[PDB]
Amino acid sequence: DVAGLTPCSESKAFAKRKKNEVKALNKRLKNYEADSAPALALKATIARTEARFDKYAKQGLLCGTDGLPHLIADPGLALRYGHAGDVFIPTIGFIYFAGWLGYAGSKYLQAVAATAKPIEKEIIIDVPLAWKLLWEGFGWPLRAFAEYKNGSLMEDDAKITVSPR
Amino acid sequence: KKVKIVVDRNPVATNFEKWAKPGHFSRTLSKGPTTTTWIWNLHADAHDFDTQTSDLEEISRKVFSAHFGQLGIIF
Amino acid sequence: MPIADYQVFTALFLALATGIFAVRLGVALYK
Amino acid sequence: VWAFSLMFLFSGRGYWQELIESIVWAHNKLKVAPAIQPRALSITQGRAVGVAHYLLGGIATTWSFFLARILAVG
Amino acid sequence: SHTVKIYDTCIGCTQCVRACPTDVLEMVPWDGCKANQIASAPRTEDCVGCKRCESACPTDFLSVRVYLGSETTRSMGLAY
Amino acid sequence: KYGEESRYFDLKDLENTVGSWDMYGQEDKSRYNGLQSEFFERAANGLSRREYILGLVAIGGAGILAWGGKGAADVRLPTVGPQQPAQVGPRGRL
Amino acid sequence: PDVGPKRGTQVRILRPESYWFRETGKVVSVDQSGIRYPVVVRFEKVNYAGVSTNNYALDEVVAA
Amino acid sequence: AFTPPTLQSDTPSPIFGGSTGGLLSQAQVEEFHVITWESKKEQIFEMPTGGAAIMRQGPNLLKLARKEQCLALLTQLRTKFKIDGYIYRVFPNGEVQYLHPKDGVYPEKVNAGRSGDNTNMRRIGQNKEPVQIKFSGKIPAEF
Amino acid sequence: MKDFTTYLSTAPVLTLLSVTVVAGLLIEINRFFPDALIAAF
Amino acid sequence: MSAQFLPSILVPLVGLVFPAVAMASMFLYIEKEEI
Ligand code: CLA
Ligand code: CLA
Ligand code: CLA
Ligand code: CLA
Ligand SMILES: CC1=C(/C=C/C(C)=C/C=C/C(C)=C/C=C/C=C(C)/C=C/C=C(C)/C=C/C2=C(C)C(=O)CCC2(C)C)C(C)(C)CCC1
Ligand SMILES: CC1=C(C/C=C(\C)CCC[C@H](C)CCC[C@H](C)CCCC(C)C)C(=O)c2ccccc2C1=O
Ligand code: SF4
Repeated sequence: DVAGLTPCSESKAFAKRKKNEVKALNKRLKNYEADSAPALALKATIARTEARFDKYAKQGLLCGTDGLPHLIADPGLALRYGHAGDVFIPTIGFIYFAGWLGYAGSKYLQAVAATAKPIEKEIIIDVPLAWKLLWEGFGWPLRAFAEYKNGSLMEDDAKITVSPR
Repeated sequence: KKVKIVVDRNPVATNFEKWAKPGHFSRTLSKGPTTTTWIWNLHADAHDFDTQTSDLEEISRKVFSAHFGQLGIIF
Repeated sequence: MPIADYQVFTALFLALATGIFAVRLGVALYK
Repeated sequence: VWAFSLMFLFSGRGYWQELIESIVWAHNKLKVAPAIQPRALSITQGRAVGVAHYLLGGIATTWSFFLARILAVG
Repeated sequence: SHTVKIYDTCIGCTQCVRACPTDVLEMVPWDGCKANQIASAPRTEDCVGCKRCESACPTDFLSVRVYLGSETTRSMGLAY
Repeated sequence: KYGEESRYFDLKDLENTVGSWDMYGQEDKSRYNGLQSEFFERAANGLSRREYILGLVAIGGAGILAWGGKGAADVRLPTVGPQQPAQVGPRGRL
Repeated sequence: PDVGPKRGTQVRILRPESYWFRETGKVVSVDQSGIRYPVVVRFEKVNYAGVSTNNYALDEVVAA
Repeated sequence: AFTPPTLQSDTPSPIFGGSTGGLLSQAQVEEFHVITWESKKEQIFEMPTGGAAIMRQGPNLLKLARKEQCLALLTQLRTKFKIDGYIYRVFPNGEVQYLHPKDGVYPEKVNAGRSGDNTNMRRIGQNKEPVQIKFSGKIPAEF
Repeated sequence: MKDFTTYLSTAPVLTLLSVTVVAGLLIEINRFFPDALIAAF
Repeated sequence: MSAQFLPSILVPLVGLVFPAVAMASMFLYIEKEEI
């Protein structure tokens, strides 16, 4: 109970929603024979729905007035109440992966900028170099922090074009 | 005069060397993409055979083979 | 108790007077 | 998509070019400037993109409406 | 009645004069550039404002600057 | 014009070369018969001045306002007729 | 004596109104006749008009 | 010195069938331009008003609504036919003003003896700020 | 096959193959790990 | 509502009479040549 929300393990409307979904899928079932391919497909869909609802009740999600999971996007409020996987852990995951992709692209730009024809290397991508830099970009946070402390990550303003005010 | 089949034996070689270089068909697309406008113009003038060659024969041959490719896509 | 005819007519005359004031201000602004 | 067309149909190239200049400054500050210079879409490019998105959005809206209505009732 | 001005960055390539469709610009002798010629605009009353001269100027930034101003029957390009 | 051959410009006859023509306007004194011309010029005598033809528009606008004063109701028109009960509304209103 | 930067050197543009303001350019030729903008500077980066060379004066160009 | 050529009014016109893009009401009460050129053979050219016309051997005379149409015809004669021409400004009162090849040679070639007006001796960025010319009826570039 | 591999290294071929492999990886992730609302470890 | 006749006169006045007179007056004034 972090903001007037109840856990979906004990909230009644979550179970009501699960029952309604399973009942609708059973209403879909009650038209085919037991061993037909549509019957197997609907049975798989039912199993997936029950597994999803049981997993959501297991993971400790919060449900509001009705049975819909709510996520917490405050560190501390999610850390001490055990919901860091709602926003905080995916925040760290996205920051890592986006930094990996962006650092790989950046290093490709600075690697092909000092070649004979940097114009050609951006439509005709050197695949081994791109693969190597994509691998090297997995250590993007340490490399980026090192280049920031070295001062080689940013460019001086006196070497950057601006408009004449 | 006299309707008959006339063709040219082996006009264009079959290889992948022009696949490596985009914008080969038009002279204005040469010397690389200095801007992204080059990238847009490359697709803009891909089928504009009048801007690629001045010969009606080459334009007609390109149109015929493009028709064959479209028929293959439809099939 | 709704207002009378004389009140409406007096209000309309005073609006005519302030319209004269308005056109005087407009002429002064144009000059 | 139809309302996305309204960006290209109503605006003009100079605004987007100047905004791209500011973004290019941001890229220059972090040494991530592409060698292929990013330019705003040309005026004919902008008109073509706008009309393509407009017709795509309108036709697909009508297609989804027609098919859903005629497959739900009939 | 469009203000057309020429500036000293002109290199005398005569492209602005060739681009003009109403004969506004012409080349006059000059000593500030290698080509020994600069552009001039003696007939700005015939200028429509098409800015074809600006599209032909290779100098960065351009030397033939057109300022759209008062509109007449010739600046508006009317045939009626 | 001096267009006896293919010469469609002439400074001494610049009237015809420019394109100023009558197209269909022709000069003729004879058109309307007798007495009726005097009748119509007497009907439209002093009204030809700009101020009096303005005053005709003034009395026309006076007629426009006279319709609203007494004339709209003479042709019934629903905006000045009576009313028949009323409606309450969504909730307890009026 | 020759005036301006030497031919083929690396120069920075100080004209704040130019496209390549405070950028990298190479001197192609410097005219000694008395041109108002004798320094010819070529850039790898083209402008909106598509040109990659421009003429500049003396005080709006520093080397290196 | 150079003298302008006189507009020989009795000059033959190119063969043409009659267009809708020709002269209008502006010619009678403001102005209409005219172009004169010398052709070495009978050949077909394109009218600025639409359609094809045949200019004849020798002198050819064509009047047009605007100066831009006259220069379009002159530049297509100069490119596709290598034929020079003269353009005149004709007022309805009768006065004729010589126009495009004003000093004999074309404006893209120097003549040494022209007026170099509208040529500022400063750069683009050396104009005055608009606040320093505030309430004047002039743009910063014409100071 | 140098020219063929250069064509395969061209920007559209590489971006289509890259979005294809990324989309396929994400699709198989959702196939084996469906309905992952949160990063519950 | 007191004086019911007054809208019946004023509405045509500000809908026909005053607008027609104002439009005619402004059309005359915009092409007065020598004011
Ligand atoms: C890997 C290349 C790369 C990198 C490192 C950056 C980095 C940056 N961009 Mg940029 N951008 C890129 C490509 C890149 N961009 C491309 C291709 C486009 C055209 C669609 C843009 C359009 C763009 C705009 C309009 C803006 C930025 C902005 C920014 C800054 C804000 C952070 C951000 O992520 O914004 C968001 C970035 C995007 C929305 C574009 C991401 C597109 C993909 C994911 C990147 C390209 C991947 C590349 C091909 C990988 C190559 C791998 C290599 C081994 C070959 C940041 C420094 C913003 C800014 O100026 O901040 C101040 C801003 O306004 N970018
Ligand atoms: C038999 C049919 C046919 C053929 C052979 C041509 C052939 C040609 N056309 Mg044309 N045209 C056609 C029909 C046809 N057209 C129709 C039906 C229209 C009305 C829309 C047009 C309107 C048109 C215009 C306005 C222009 C041409 C032009 C051209 C020439 C160059 C084409 C080019 O390379 O540009 C590039 C082609 C492309 C970049 C293909 C992409 C075009 C759009 C984006 C595809 C639409 C998206 C598609 C529906 C997928 C949507 C789903 C999406 C979410 C993935 C070329 C000779 C151009 C020209 O200059 O003529 C000389 C010119 O500008 N056409
Ligand atoms: C539905 C209509 C619509 C939409 C979606 C947008 C969207 C946008 N406008 Mg815009 N605008 C509109 C109407 C619209 N406008 C109209 C009518 C006008 C008046 C002319 C303007 C005028 C205007 C101005 C002046 C500016 C913007 C700006 C922006 C961008 C703001 C950044 C942002 O919010 O990121 C959100 C990104 C999106 C909403 C794009 C959708 C995400 C896509 C679909 C993901 C791609 C997936 C897939 C690959 C799609 C391709 C499919 C294909 C390959 C088959 C954004 C892309 C500003 C800007 O450029 O920001 C820097 C800017 O300055 N707009
Ligand atoms: C700006 C305020 C304002 C507005 C928007 C209206 C609007 C309206 N009035 Mg009303 N009126 C107003 C002020 C206003 N009045 C005042 C202060 C009085 C007290 C004298 C009246 C007395 C009045 C009467 C007696 C009647 C109306 C009526 C009406 C309706 C039809 C117009 C008409 O025929 O009457 C003409 C209106 C007048 C002769 C006086 C209005 C003078 C206002 C203040 C002019 C303001 C102009 C504004 C500041 C600038 C706009 C530019 C303009 C000068 C071109 C109409 C909805 C009629 C009605 O009830 O319809 C059913 C009706 O008979 N009004
Ligand atoms: C005597 C009388 C009669 C006549 C009565 C009349 C005739 C009454 C008329 C009433 C009217 C019709 C009043 C109209 C008033 C108009 C007003 C109050 C408008 C004010 C506008 C304002 C304040 C703003 C003006 C603005 C400014 C500031 C500018 O400078 C320019 C822009 C603009 C917006 C215009 C009759 C014979 C019947 C019966 C006998 C008695
Ligand atoms: C937004 C906008 C721009 C800016 C548009 C730009 C910079 C183009 C953006 C394209 C980006 C770089 C690629 C995005 C790729 C998408 C993921 C998918 C695009 C679809 C392709 C596959 C065709 C203009 O240049 C413009 C010009 C004239 C009138 C209106 C406008 C206008 O509205
Ligand atoms: S195009 Fe520019 S540089 Fe060339 S002559 Fe004209 S003004 Fe001078």
